[PDB]
Amino acid sequence: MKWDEIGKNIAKEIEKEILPYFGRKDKSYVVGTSPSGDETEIFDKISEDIALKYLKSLNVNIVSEELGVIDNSSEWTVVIDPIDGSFNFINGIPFFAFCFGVFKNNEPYYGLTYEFLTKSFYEAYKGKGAYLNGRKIKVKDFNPNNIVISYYPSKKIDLEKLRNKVKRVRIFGAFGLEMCYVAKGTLDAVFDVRPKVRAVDIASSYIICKEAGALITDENGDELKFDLNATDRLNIIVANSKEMLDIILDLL
Amino acid sequence: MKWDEIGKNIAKEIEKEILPYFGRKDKSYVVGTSPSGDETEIFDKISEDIALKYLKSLNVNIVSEELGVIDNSSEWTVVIDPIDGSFNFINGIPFFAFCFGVFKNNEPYYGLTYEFLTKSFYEAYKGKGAYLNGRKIKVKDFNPNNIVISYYPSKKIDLEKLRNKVKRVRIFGAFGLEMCYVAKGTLDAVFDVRPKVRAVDIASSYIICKEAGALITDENGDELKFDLNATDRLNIIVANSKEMLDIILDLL
Ligand SMILES: [Zn+2]
Ligand SMILES: [Zn+2]
Ligand SMILES: [Zn+2]
Ligand SMILES: [Zn+2]
Ligand SMILES: [Zn+2]
Ligand SMILES: [Zn+2]
Repeated sequence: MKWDEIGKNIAKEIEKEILPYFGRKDKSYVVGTSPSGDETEIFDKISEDIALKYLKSLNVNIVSEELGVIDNSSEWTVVIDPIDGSFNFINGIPFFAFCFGVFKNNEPYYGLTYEFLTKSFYEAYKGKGAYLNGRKIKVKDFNPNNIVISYYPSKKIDLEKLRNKVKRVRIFGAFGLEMCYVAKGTLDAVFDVRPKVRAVDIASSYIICKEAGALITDENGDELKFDLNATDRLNIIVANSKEMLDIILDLL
Repeated sequence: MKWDEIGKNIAKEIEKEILPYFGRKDKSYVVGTSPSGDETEIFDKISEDIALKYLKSLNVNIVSEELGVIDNSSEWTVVIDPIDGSFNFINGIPFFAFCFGVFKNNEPYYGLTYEFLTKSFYEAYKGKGAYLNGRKIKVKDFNPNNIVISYYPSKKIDLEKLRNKVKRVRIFGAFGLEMCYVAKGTLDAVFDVRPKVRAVDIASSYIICKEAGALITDENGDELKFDLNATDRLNIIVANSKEMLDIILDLL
């Protein structure tokens, strides 16, 4: 069936066996340490684990946070984040999401991104635009006197500056779903010059975003290009416009 | 009905009326200007009314954000934020909450904080303890590494300094609902030294962090003592502890 229907299913299953778990930070514990270095906790595992029960039978290429990479030598590669911003979930903060990115010959094909608590699907096919539960969505018409951002900078960003330029901070704790807060026009921007965010985190939204006007820009100014491993941290500046980028560029 | 039976009821009303408004940016118009200078959107007003629809039958004090201070000389004041975080609400940020606080002779009695998205009920009676939908929730316990604060600071507030100590930053845009996150034990602290937070935003939850181990402190380390009004934009420090409080109290 369609990548679309394949992701929404996987989503709805994840959502099934783990939402009860939501916030219950006591029934969780570390189970392993992901290839990325990070510590893998159990509800992460049981999600990914629930995810490979579908992608395994499709013998497509695979890449996720916990598992790493399973190369079946295929045209296609399904990149998954069982939970985007685990923590938030384990600590009852209603900001996490399922990240599902499908790639054809390293080319953004389809992209799903599910926000459990809001019951919201962020899905976008390369070439066909971006939708929120079926409604077309694009970036926000920029405006200097109202910009609202998020960010996870380095020890080399004049905080006071940005805060003197930006009219509203809103840090959240799940890049992937934050990007989507850009595609649907709620934030002028979200970056991350602290090389921590990985492939898996942004992948699915990398797409979606782009189809709704995103300027996924790398540390310099260039179009953020990336790889498809479980490892490899990376910079990134999802902006809603060619000025909003700049501002980050000046701060940067 | 006890107080909490009223509180919890007034919320389920509000829920059914403003949930379909969540993110519906196109569906709401300003209707006036609240005492604190803020603007009252209709999702604001409409829910405020729903509060006054119950409490008016009763001969007590009413202190709510858009309306201000309806006073009936009783020794029973009722303080409510119809929606704590109008912004987030109407822009599809899943971080808002209902605030129902009650004090007898200017002293805490019952406080409620409803966060509709998570469906969590934050309540506390004075001396009887603070829970979340039954299960007793209690503050954290200082960790020198894992500091997870949220904040709304001033220019003077050294920022690189602060971020040098806090191991996790978040800023959800609704100080009221955020305090309860100090309640349940998620955040190690949370301030606003840029006096915008008012009575109405932190009353109802005031009673809960109090009744759950948090310290509450004006900028000068001193046990916060507010008045019961619409106007008046105060400073405030809701903290995990003292080692923390110490931390916060020095960065500024
Ligand atoms: Zn992780
Ligand atoms: Zn994750
Ligand atoms: Zn992630
Ligand atoms: Zn307001
Ligand atoms: Zn309000
Ligand atoms: Zn408020």
